[PDB]
Amino acid sequence: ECRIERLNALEPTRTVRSEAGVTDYFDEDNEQFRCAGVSTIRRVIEPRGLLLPSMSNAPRLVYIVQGRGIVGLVMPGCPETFQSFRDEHQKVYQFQEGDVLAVPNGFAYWCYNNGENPVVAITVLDTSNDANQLDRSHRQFLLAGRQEQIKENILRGFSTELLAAAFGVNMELARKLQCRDDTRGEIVRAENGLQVLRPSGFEETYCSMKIKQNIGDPRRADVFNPRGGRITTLNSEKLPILRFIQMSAERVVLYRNAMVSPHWNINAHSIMYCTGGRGRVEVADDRGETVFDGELRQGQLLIVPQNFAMLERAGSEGFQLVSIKTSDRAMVSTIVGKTSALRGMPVEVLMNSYRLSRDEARRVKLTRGDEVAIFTP
Amino acid sequence: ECRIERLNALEPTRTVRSEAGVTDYFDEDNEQFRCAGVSTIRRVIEPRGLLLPSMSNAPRLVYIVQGRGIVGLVMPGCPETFQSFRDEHQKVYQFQEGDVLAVPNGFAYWCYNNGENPVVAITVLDTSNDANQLDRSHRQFLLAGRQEQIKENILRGFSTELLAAAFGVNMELARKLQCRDDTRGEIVRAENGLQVLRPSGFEETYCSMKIKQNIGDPRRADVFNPRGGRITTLNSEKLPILRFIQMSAERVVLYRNAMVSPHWNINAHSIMYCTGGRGRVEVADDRGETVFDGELRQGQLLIVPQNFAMLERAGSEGFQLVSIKTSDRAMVSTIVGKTSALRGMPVEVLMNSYRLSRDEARRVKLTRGDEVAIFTP
Amino acid sequence: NECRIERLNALEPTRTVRSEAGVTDYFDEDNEQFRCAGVSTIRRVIEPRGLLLPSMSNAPRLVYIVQGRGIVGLVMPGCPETFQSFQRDEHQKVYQFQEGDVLAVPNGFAYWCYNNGENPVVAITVLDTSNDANQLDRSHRQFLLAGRQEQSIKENILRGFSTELLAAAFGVNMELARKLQCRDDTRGEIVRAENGLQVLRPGFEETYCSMKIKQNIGDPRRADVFNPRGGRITTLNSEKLPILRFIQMSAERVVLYRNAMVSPHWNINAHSIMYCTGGRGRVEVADDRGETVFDGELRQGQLLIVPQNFAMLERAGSEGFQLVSIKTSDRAMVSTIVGKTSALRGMPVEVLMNSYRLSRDEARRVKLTRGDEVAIFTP
Amino acid sequence: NECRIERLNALEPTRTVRSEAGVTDYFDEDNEQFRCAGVSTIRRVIEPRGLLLPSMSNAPRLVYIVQGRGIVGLVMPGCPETFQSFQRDEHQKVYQFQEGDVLAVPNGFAYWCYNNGENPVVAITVLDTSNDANQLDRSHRQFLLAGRQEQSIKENILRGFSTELLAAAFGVNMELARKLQCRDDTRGEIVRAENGLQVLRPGFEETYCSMKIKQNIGDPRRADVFNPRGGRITTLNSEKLPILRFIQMSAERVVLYRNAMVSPHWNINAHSIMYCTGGRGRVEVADDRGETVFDGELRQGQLLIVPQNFAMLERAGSEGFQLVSIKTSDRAMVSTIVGKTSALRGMPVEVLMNSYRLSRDEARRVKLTRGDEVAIFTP
Amino acid sequence: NECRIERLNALEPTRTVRSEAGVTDYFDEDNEQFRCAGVSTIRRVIEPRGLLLPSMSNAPRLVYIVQGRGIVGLVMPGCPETFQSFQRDEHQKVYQFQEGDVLAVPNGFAYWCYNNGENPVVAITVLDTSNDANQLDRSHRQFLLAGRQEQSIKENILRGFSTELLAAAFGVNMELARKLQCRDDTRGEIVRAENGLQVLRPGFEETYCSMKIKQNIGDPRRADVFNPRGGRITTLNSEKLPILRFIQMSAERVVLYRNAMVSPHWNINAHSIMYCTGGRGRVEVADDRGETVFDGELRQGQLLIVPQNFAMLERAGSEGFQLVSIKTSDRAMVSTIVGKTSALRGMPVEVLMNSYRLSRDEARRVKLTRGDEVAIFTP
Repeated sequence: ECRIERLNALEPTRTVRSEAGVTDYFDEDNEQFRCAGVSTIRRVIEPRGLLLPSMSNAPRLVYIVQGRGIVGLVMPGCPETFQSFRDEHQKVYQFQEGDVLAVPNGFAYWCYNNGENPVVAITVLDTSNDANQLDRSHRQFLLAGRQEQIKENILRGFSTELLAAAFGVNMELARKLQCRDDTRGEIVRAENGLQVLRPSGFEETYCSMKIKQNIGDPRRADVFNPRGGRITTLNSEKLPILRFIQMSAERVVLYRNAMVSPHWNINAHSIMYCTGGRGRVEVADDRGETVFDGELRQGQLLIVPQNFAMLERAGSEGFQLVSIKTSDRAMVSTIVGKTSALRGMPVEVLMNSYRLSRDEARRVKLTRGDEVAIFTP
Repeated sequence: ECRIERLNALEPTRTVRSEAGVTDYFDEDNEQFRCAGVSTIRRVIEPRGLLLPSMSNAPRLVYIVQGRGIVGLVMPGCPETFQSFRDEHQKVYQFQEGDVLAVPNGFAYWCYNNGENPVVAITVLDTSNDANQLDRSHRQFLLAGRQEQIKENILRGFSTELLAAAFGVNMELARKLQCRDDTRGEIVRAENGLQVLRPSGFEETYCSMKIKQNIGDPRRADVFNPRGGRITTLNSEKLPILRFIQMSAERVVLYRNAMVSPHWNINAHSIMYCTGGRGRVEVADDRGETVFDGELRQGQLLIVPQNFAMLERAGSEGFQLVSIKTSDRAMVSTIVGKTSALRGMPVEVLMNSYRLSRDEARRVKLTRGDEVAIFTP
Repeated sequence: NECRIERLNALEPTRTVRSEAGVTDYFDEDNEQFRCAGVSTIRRVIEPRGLLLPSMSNAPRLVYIVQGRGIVGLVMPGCPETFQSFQRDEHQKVYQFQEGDVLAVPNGFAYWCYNNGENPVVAITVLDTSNDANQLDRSHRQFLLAGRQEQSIKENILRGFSTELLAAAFGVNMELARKLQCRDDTRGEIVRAENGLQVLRPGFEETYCSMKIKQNIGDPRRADVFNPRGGRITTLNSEKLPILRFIQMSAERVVLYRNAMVSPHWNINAHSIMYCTGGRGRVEVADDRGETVFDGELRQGQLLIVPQNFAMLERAGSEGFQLVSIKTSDRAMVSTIVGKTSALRGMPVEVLMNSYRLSRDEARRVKLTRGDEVAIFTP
Repeated sequence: NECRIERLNALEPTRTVRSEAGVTDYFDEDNEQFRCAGVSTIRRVIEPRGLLLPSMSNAPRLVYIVQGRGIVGLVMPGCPETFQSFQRDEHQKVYQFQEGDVLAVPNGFAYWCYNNGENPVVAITVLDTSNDANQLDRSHRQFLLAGRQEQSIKENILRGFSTELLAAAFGVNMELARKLQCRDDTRGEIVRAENGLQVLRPGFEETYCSMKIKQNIGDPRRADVFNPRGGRITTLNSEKLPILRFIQMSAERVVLYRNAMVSPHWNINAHSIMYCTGGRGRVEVADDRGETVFDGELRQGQLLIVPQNFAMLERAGSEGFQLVSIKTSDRAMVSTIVGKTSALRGMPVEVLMNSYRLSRDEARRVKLTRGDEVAIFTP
Repeated sequence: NECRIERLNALEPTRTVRSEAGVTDYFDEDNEQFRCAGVSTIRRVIEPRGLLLPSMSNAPRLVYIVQGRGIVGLVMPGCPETFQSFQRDEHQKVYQFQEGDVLAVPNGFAYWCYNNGENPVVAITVLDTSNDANQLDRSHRQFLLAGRQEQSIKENILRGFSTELLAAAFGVNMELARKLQCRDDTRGEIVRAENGLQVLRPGFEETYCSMKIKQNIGDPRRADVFNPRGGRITTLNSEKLPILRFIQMSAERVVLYRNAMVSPHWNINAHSIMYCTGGRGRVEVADDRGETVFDGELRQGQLLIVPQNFAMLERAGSEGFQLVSIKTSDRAMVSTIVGKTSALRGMPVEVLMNSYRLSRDEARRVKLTRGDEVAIFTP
């Protein structure tokens, strides 16, 4: 199924409006998504919107395109370290635009928007991940509420009598936990704001894992040309939990007319989402065939399969994207540039390969031979 | 195929009586077994019954429900450390009820019952394990005898002339090794008992791996409530070879009317086999749909898929089960209890999620909030 | 070994070397407590527009930015220069730091630091000279790539080379090779950039060459433990910052509100090098003799080494009490005595009864009075 | 280092401290052989109904239960209490031990031990004070959580804290905090529970918090090497008990039948701390000088350190000969000289001919006479 | 620690022990430089038909074959004999070595070496006596399985055993057991095989028992760095030879053509034990004081220890200059000062300007003149 002749700029194909936001869904059955083995979701969470606790069968990365807020990830078996003597809960993470959040499969996750603007969050679930032992699709298990599809929360699957016995509660509260008459969807409004505990042994190790890393801050660039742009990579050498999640991310900001050097992805598929600006992408496959040659703009997604070669040139407005890759420590090999396949070949190998002269072969490898990955012609 | 709407209490569907016992087979083609990616077998070995040497394409865990005896696992390339100057063979392991045995794929394994009672042994083979590079089903390779299906031993596949040449034996003994007229099946009788050598460098490392661990002894419980019962987990932090086998086990004994707190399996499927007593199981899926709600009793098996939520309440007679999980270090997340998803959430998150008051949300998380996993209402 | 310490005491810098654009305060690594912990500690103040010259050390280190902001450069040998502009400059990536940042510098890597704000930078550095990474002696050996520094004046390593071979090696003339040797420099290791310092700043090189070396632990939003009337704790180890698994050191930022307490605890697998950044507090430390080996206040600028396994207790004064601790292990762990995750809460009541000759009621009061509470005990 | 030992000798406890419900025998960790091995050894006898008070050590240890049965508690900080009853008590899981058990206690973890049988428990403990886990001095530092012990009397760590802060920390009154400090206790570290000791006993916490800490090696059925007329050997390392890969220690139970032999061997990657639990046997040890550094009997209660690489040989007397060895490495390995897995059997006959100036026949007799035999050589 | 070295100097063997079929030269492991590096070094010459008798050492080692060819045997305990012929002999696999080979021998494994060519074998061996594998003292302890050697004469380990028990252990008579003890041997540890030495040579045992122990680094075709007018470098670490990750040592073969240079560099994570195999060259070494601690020639047969972090520079004479270095770490790494992968090339021009008080032009000349060049700088 990865033998696809065409790529398209994808957009969500089904929206579900909840009380306090919307959830956009890309088609996990598209032949490109099946090739990469992922599902992607975009949510918008209005101010005072609360994304209800749920867990998924697939590990995921969340990129915060817009807004700020608090996220909660419950690590089972870990003690509650935030407390007041009044509440007690597990630590809460405050996020802002440019952040990447890593949620392991099987962990309960909730999200609250305490900002002035909507939070826009793009999520890529690796449904092909070895951690997922169910089928190759996103299975979401809701802990509260209900989601229009429709989707009831897991507690509704228990007889209220035993739910009452398990929780130690009278059958009327046990019934309430089943959320039967709820029609708010999976993003509800906290009308008068949500107050959580917030500042302003073995639990110091596994329970204190970092789940969030900012990649949008320009000061964090790994590659920088002041007339071309910047690239910021995120993998387990920055965020340790990604060695388990087995996915990487990349923030790319190209300035006016800048280019990302032609390259292929060595060990991963790349799921790119344009957050702003405009640019042309060109993708080439193993036949030597163009499989994409088009403009990408804000809100659109394109899947570049492993080993396909790819090229980008920003428009006059610049070009900003975030890419999720289906490997930890995802790597590219550039075709030309300082660290390139061609810069590493003997000149006579280039001469006989491309039927070129010595001077032409030297131009091929040495013209860009000192530039890393962001060009400016 | 893991998208199954119903679970049933399973039982073997085909029995094969051998000279000194029977082998029961669950249907590896059942949609639940295909979802979990396992095969299970139950054997009964009468006193003086010998299970003939064989090896399988899938790693396996064996739980000894009843009886005692000796097992032999040949580790290729390891020296024979049991010897008398008369025999010489590899070390032999003496097992009893409650033991779990781990047999890697590709290793030759035999079992002898030197007790007064039958040995009853349940086996779960992980046919989806990365160690299995054949097809996703149990392929058993018999080293001696023949098994009614029918199934000849691998030596019958060799021409007796070369079998004679390889072994260095005359063609009449080489013919005998092919077990042509044998009709005893895979469990034969050692009429006058089996005598093996038995007490009463690099081979100290890999060759001395522990393959057996007892989980039935109550004194070994990891979780204990004297009015509820006990839970005993087995993974690579107890038995190192399980990091390779990639499976875990659990012994659960619930006392009269006790409950196992609602939980889901984070990183594994759970294959439970009721060894005794009686209890009700309730299982809920990602739609919020009941997919099982029934009584389980001795000799029955139920497959709880990864991430499905599940609840058990023992009957008046108590309830004992053993579970095999398709991961090393298999973990659950409880919904309520001391280490629970809900105990870890801020109260206002619960209030807005379940449309509850503060007092009700506090009852939900704090009523059982000090109890670990075994309740007694 | 010097870990049979009769008494502990709070420490302050013994010698102070003034440079052109800052000062370096050295704690005495020959003090028994530093010798027991196997560390050397230095404090630096870098005035605005001051550049700490490139140098490398035999020991891995953690730097805590007490105050200020600026630019840090860590040169990873064999990694490409990925910051570049054409039309001028190319160099490796530069790291912009701020108050509360922890920086991890492996031994043997060249490092430099520039203050581009208008307030002075104050850095506290703990070097693990007992680390197996250091195969020299158990002392801080600093190798300057440029400049000179009053230890007695330590020269840069190029000064050790003959002029002719250095010219040959660098492919330049004798005059320039002589200037690299920095013969008559009087500025020290923190020098003034009077024109400001302009640098460029906003395959396999995406892996090891892109290791994060910096993590902020001062930000309140990052707390791992928090009680609104007691304070907060933020831990730093390899589960947050991967390189620490090679550095083999951890850090902790503790901020105690008025009159609050850190539960009595001992460090399980590490020594703790505690530095007070603000406020005032009472610290008591007990050893394996049951003797009080410290019972004193700590104030801003003072340092206290708490040895592994020693039990300790802290209470903020009316002003609060803030510190940063550096611990001599990756994934340093503590064991509390009382509280929700503590040694006593894990023991059967009757073990405690017989141990302390207590009634069941007294046992349950010792065990359950704080049994719900995290390490930050509200007054 | 003290490993240039002229002679070895069998060791016995130097000092003996009597407690209310038992005694603790200390071997001398300052002996050259203990200093060469980098260990401290203690033997304890715990009378019935005696409780060893909770304490923690700077060094990881292996305990071998020579005799008796009872209950052990190991508190893992930050793990939930999973033994609980409601209607009363909650604590961490308790471990029931018996003769032949090996218990592994990481440094820095609180540990207690109760004898609930009617015969005394005899425990032999080897502490690896050279372990990298121990960042204090190379001696056994024990930190009592309760009680007092004649080292000179060592107080518990709470005695090091001031009464007022301990009351504040524990959230209790001054009277109770004073009693925790155990001022006037005369019982020592093994105390009598006259009413018996009743304890409860039949997510992530299913992983590290559920580490097995105990493994039986005395059971004959567990042998790794067995000859019905020679005896048996049972090895304990991280391939059986995972925690040992962090403890970095291994164990071995050797039981030799009348007049049998353990093949000459050397320890490849560890020192061997050998303790005789019964019987009598001849041990000969040879060093790198070809000198006999030990040639003596061993009987019940005696200890012998065999340094790494030293070659050694054992022969039981007419009574048999039983020992337990503790080795200073995970996955400790030996190299036999003769036998099926040995150095000589692996060498070409002509190498042996030229090495010993032997005929081919003599070479083959040296090489093949025992060439079929495991390490237990029948008389 | 002795790593506060005022001066370095080139070393040569202090004592020389002559055997029947060769000689062993010992460098002085008590020299400050060897004590700083934590190594012992020996050179052996093995005449044709000479056999180095089987022995094992407390320290892991790397052997470099400077000259000759022959057969090596390493006995891995508990591995099957896989070289066998029936009709006679069976033994473990034998390793045929040649000039330029590096052999890695773990501590505690029996090793022997036979010269089956007609030119003498010259082996240079570096033993890491500071390796954590060695739990004895920090000196080279060699345990002979056969023979005797003038250290004073060291006996083989079997000489330490009583004759009667050795006979019993080996299952042979008293006369043969006495001959194994090699009482009156006068040959030393390299003995003549006058009839030649004939050996056999062309499951789990396919894994650990089949570890490669030998790798050639002398072959020009194997270069990692090469400039046709400067020379070549070939690195050996665990990315080529897996066992080195346990040996924790690396090697390097440097061959400099006439007048070429190795770029100024420091060793990041290891000491360097440099031995000159041919030619002549100038080495300059600088320390953390900026002092010249070495400035001399090196010629064939001389040894130089360069401590970790010390900066060093080498220039071949008109004859070229060849060496082998052994480094005290797996995956030993260097940091160049100038060149394509260097510290200075990674730094912003303005950092260099302010550091050395240089113009932008001077800065760019220091940074870019060699900025394209690998570690081998052509004259």
